[PDB]
Amino acid sequence: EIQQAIKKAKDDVINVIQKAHNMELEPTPGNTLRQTFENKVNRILNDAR
Amino acid sequence: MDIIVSEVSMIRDIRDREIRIYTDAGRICRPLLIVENGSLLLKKTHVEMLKERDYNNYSWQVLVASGVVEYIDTLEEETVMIAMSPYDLKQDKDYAYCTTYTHCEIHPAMILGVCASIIPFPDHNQSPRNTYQSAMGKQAMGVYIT
Amino acid sequence: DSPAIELQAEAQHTSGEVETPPRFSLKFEQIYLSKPTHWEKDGSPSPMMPNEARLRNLTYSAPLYVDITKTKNVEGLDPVETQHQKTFIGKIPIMLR
Amino acid sequence: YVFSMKDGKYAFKTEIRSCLEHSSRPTSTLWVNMMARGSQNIKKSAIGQRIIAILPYIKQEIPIMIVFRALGFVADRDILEHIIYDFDDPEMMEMVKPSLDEAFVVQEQNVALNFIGARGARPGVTKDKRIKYAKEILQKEMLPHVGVSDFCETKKAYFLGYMVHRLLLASLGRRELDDRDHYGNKRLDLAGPLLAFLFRGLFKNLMKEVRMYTQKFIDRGKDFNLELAIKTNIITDGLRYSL
Amino acid sequence: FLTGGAARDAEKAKNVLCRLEHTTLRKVTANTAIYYDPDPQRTVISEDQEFVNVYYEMPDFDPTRISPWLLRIELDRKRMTDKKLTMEQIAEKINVGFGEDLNCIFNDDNADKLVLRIRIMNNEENKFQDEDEAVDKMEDDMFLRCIEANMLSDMTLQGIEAIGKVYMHLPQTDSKKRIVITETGEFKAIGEWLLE
Amino acid sequence: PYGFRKRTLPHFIKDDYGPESRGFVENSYLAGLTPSEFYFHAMGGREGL
Amino acid sequence: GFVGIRFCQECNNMLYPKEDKENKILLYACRNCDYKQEADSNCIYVNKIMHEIDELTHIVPDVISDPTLPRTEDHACPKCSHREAVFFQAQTRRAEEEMRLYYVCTNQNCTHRWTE
Ligand SMILES: [Zn+2]
Ligand SMILES: [Zn+2]
Repeated sequence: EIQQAIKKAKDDVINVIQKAHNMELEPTPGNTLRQTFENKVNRILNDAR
Repeated sequence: MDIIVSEVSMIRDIRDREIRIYTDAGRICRPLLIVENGSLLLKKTHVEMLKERDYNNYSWQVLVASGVVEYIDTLEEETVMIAMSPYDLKQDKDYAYCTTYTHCEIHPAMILGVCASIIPFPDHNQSPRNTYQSAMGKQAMGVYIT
Repeated sequence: DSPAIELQAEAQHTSGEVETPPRFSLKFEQIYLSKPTHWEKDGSPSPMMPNEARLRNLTYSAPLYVDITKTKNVEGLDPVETQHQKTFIGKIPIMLR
Repeated sequence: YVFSMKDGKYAFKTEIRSCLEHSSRPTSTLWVNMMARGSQNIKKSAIGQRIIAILPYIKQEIPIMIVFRALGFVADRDILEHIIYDFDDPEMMEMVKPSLDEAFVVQEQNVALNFIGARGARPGVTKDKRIKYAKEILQKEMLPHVGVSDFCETKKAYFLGYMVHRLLLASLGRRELDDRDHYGNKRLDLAGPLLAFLFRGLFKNLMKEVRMYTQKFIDRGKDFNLELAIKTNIITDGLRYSL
Repeated sequence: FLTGGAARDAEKAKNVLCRLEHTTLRKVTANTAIYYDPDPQRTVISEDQEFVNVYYEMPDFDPTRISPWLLRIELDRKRMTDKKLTMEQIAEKINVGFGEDLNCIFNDDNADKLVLRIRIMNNEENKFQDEDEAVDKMEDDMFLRCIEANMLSDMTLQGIEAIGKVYMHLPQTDSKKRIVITETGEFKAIGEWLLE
Repeated sequence: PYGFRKRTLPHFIKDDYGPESRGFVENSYLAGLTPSEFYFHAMGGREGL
Repeated sequence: GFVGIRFCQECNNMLYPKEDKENKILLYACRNCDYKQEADSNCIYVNKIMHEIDELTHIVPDVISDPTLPRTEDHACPKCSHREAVFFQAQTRRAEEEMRLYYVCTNQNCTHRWTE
């Protein structure tokens, strides 16, 4: 279950990278697209951990 | 090993159209294997030759002069592709992380030093505790010299 | 790469000064390094040991010898060359192995 | 090396510590900087960023174009061929404008040498010793690694144009800025070069002592002994003390 | 913190943000250029020609006294919408930051691009002034460039020069919320909009 | 950080933002680390000291 | 449009703008010399704050011979229909806020560079 959750989180962050590369990531107010993407990736990894 | 020695570092800055040649002292290099076409240049014939340097003469300088091991410095690491193992080389192209490999690590465990390589299974421990063991590894007791 | 020593005599404090003083040139061209050899109080050389240097609190060093070319030139005369070979200049320490 | 300053009058700096290989006259630091945009002047608002150069043994700031004209290039097109490799680049052509807009008074090589020599240490008189001192700075202090002999101004001008080209490339982000803790830009001094440097110092001291001995034994008209001239304790004592 | 409708409506809070955040020309425009215009009613830009003759049909100054040098500023529409500015505020800010020395001609609201033509009128009464020696005698295009740098890097359209980046947010804890007392006697925390 | 040219290590690819090159560790200390994520753990553990 | 400067045909200096009133034409003249010419365009200084970079011409086409760059085999070339291409991000200070991929055709005879 832990390995499947880690693989699912890796697939989710790969999909996040793919949608960021495809110009589909809308930046949140108060920060840039770099900070929004980094915050999304860090939140995904911390939630998975 | 004809004109240029293996000590000389050289960089091809492709994105900036530059060639940099460094022959000066102070540079630090790692000897690494040479990979072309997804295959190592080290073969089992070289293994049999390295099983008879224990017998007579097939020293490490012969292996460097054979063209399979090159001294790659830290400046040339920005332009080369190095792998963990030949298992990374044998991956199929449908899920391959990379298809153009130029170098391969002989063993990753040599990135450690002298007092940090004495830890049994250092990858299962903590890095500050590994630094502590390297600090008190010099404070151990034993036969220092014969 | 060291510059050669060029000389010119200046006897300006005495009468009868020669308008063309003699001149000297010194050049160093060759370096010889011998084995680490210790000279005792009587001057007898002996090959030192690193254990001997550790026990006697000596320095594990080897002497260095230089070849000196000395050219003596007079304005209006042929200069003459003199070779001072194997001139001892000092002991450089030797790292072990 | 190209670095960025968060504070001060310099938006970006380029530093090179050039030295002649395996020789004396140790390493000289050459800087080429750009002025910060935040200058409270009405005239300097349209000028904007401006390229200046900091020379060895000179405490003043000299624009790079007077330095380029001091190397024997009075035309702007030749200097821009030296610096700007491709003439089709718009914004770099705009960026090289304000230093040229500052440097109109200097348009001749000897005037440039006088401009260099008037701002250096111990300034001379009647402009000829200042020209000679400027040639001494440009030949023996500016980039000894590319050449210290005569007729080396072409390669020095090429290297200066390449380094200004690198600074103006890093002004736009087309090339990444250099990193101080990047270990590829670092070297390790082992026992070899360090003992070589001690050998340089002790050899210079030995030659000074030998010169003193033969100078105090040459003024009396007599000769000298070469074995008595060399004090053998100097190099051994210095190496023993430093080790 | 905000009071009234600003604390509960995001639009009035964003209008407060536009009154607080430092908005120079750097945060609103697209690009600048300097042109030479020998004929103001027959200018080189054809897209200006649809409206500049509208501006010079009933001019406020003699067109034969203006300088041929023109300053063409093209603005960004998205930043213009984000800062909630109108064009007449920008023209008034130009006219109070430079006085009567500059004439400003602005584009229409529904144009494809926001085009600005800034000119200087040749003050012939000030051209005969004495006491002018070694004071960097100044050319008209160079003067246009220096006042262009002045209006690009120094002046403020709106906000405070000592205030940098401004963020709008809602508090999620009971520390920056407004704690009030209800009619029942309980403490109610209202999460009003606020500025950082 | 990208110590190399758009790479944390030469064993990865340029412009890679995946969790292997980012610094995320998908394995436990009981299972053992890959050398890249062990180096990233060294990066993390140096900062505490 | 954008304009540059011109060099003197006699002493290779700048040719600064100048306005004379007897013909209502700009003259691009020499300031250390006596050379002058007419104006082909009308701009003297264009400054762009948010400038649109054409970085596809900025990237060197030799980066197809780079083992450290990623490769893809799904996005075909728009010019020569090559399946293999090299995708990477730009290096300028404007392009890191977009996460935009830039594709270079790996064919040595085509070397098409584009953006998807
Ligand atoms: Zn001319
Ligand atoms: Zn193609």
